[PDB]
Amino acid sequence: SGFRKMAFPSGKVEGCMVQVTCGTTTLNGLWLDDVVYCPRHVICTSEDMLNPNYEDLLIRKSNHNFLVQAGNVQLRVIGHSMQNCVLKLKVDTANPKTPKYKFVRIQPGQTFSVLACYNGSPSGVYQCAMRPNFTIKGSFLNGSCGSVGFNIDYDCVSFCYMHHMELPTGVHAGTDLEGNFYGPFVDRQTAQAAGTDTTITVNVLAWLYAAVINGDRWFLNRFTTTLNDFNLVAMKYNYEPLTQDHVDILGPLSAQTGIAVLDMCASLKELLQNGMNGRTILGSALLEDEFTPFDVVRQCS
Amino acid sequence: SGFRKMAFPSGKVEGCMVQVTCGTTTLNGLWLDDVVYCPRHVICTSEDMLNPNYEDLLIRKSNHNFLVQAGNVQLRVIGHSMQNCVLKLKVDTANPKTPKYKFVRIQPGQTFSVLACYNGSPSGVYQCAMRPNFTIKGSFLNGSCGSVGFNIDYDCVSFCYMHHMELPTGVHAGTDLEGNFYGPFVDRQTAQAAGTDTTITVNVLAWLYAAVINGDRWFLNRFTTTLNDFNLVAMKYNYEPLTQDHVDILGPLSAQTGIAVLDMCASLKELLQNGMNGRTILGSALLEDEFTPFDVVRQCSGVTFQ
Ligand SMILES: *[C@H](O)[C@H](C[C@@H]1CCNC1=O)NC(=O)[C@@H]1C[C@H](OC)CN1C(=O)[C@@H](NC(=O)OC(C)(C)C)C(C)C
Ligand SMILES: *[C@H](O)[C@H](C[C@@H]1CCNC1=O)NC(=O)[C@@H]1C[C@H](OC)CN1C(=O)[C@@H](NC(=O)OC(C)(C)C)C(C)C
Ligand SMILES: [Cl-]
Ligand SMILES: [Cl-]
Ligand code: NA
Ligand code: NA
Repeated sequence: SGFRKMAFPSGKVEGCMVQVTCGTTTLNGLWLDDVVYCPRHVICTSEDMLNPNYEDLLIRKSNHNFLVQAGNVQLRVIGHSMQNCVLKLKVDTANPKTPKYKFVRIQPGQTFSVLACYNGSPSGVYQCAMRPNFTIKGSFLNGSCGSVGFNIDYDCVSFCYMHHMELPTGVHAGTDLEGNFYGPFVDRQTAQAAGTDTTITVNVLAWLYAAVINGDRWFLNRFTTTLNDFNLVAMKYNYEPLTQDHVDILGPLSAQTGIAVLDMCASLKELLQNGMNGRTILGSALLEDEFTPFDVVRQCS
Repeated sequence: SGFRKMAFPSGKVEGCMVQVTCGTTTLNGLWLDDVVYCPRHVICTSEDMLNPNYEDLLIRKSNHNFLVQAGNVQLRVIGHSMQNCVLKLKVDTANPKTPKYKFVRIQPGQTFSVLACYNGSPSGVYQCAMRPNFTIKGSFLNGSCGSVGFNIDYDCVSFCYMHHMELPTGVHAGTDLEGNFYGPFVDRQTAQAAGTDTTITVNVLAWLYAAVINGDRWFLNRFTTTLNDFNLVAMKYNYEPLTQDHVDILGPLSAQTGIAVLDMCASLKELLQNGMNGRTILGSALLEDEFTPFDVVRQCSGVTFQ
């Protein structure tokens, strides 16, 4: 029993982290086989941060302009290419610690582990969710770019996020490992702002099911709701719509606990209306939305 | 910016986890040099669960009764001994992935990372605190015993916890790596319970500093207090006493933010006496007490591990 924000063990990713320097900029790279992936803004100069022409900047680089360090070892760059907002540096040695891996682009509401790194060395690991507004609420300082987000269901690392940018509200933006940003963001210093965020309803419901599995019932009630009436209420609290896909996905947790999905929706409606009246759920006095249904089944079963 | 509940990178510990099976019980062991450490209750059985005599149960055991697997490779046990509530299985092979490490016993209020493992395979990592009542609020299922807690300093892993037991309230009890339980707990099926717990005051203060560093300032006020006066409020709200050593440890955060510790204590006093008035601090509507001052300094400055 118990319920924690639980990350994946980070060792398989730690073995891939390197330091990349170009000019006066240092950040992290991800070393898989004979390629190092990193944010392309490592090649920006201070003159050129608003409207960098990355194709023009990159054609001017020699391989020796990229200093790649793996622990105490300098890796030799032998080629380079750009894929969207990621730079791929070909190096002369394959990483002997390369895990089984894949690249996945995730949808809002999905969670992943972040291995925050500086100068190619790991600082710590934590859980994040892709927010509905395509930001993540990370913990990132100068030099953290190139840190990655990942899941390790089974024995294969699925890389889903690479860190690029901090936005004015203190939240974070980045790309998949094919270099496509999540959300409308761009790797330029032009004015950008996150949209209004919303709460990930399906995840809140998953976490209420976790609470029941762990022995809580105080927030249950004798009411139910239609799906459309639930959504009409929930949107008044800046919750995301609940779709039939979400209802289907919650089926297994519904079966395990004996609480129909729309009955749990009625519990959530009442919690939004009333608050917790001095109580807590799984050690929180707020409705938690960064556990997915899959996360709850992973941790409770 | 940002502030998250952050665990240590777990790779140095993942390479030490093995599976240990004795009879019909499987749990995890920690393989360091040529010794595997695991809970001694691995030797109990369903006809012995209530009041085992461990002294006497181990002599009946031989080396080949312990099956130890490092991934898909069997490790041959060549000796066995007990130390307090931990079993030490000598194996014929030193772990080539043994990190620089030491065994430490932590104090209530200190935090650590747990590498939750099943069948010798690491499955998750999370951050915990040793509660004042000597339990931890972990997340553990059947088969998790032998999972360990640790901190890292520079390049050295300090192992501080091995998991043994779940108590009736769903919190957890275990030992240091010398097999001494934290708290007044024993490894057998007799009645036991977590005592009443308290809140780790110095950690709440550290987290309020983390909040100020990240721009959350609404709870600050013009007032200050004294150590004596605040400790009367702490006692009233089942908070741990604040000592002068706690005040000194927070010195760096006081200097960085301009909020002296007793100035922040006046904030905490008002929060305890008045609540949050509907507001949140670092995304929480509760006062968080599982970040130490060092945790805050480390995360806010980007310290890394070699
Ligand atoms: C890469 O290490 C770094 C990580 C940042 C630094 C502070 N926290 C982080 O997460 N990223 C950048 O420095 C990135 C490069 C951009 O210039 C090419 C500027 N970057 C920012 O993150 C800055 N944000 C920014 O300019 O935001 C807009 C576009 C909204 C103005 C940030 C340093 C203010
Ligand atoms: C080791 O893998 C396992 C971990 C437990 C399983 C459920 N969550 C965990 O944290 N520990 C035990 O199974 C342990 C062995 C004891 O018998 C020698 C019984 N154990 C318990 O954790 C049980 N607790 C218990 O008996 O509590 C008292 C002493 C208060 C009755 C638990 C499985 C009920
Ligand atoms: Cl005053
Ligand atoms: Cl909370
Ligand atoms: Na993609
Ligand atoms: Na004050």
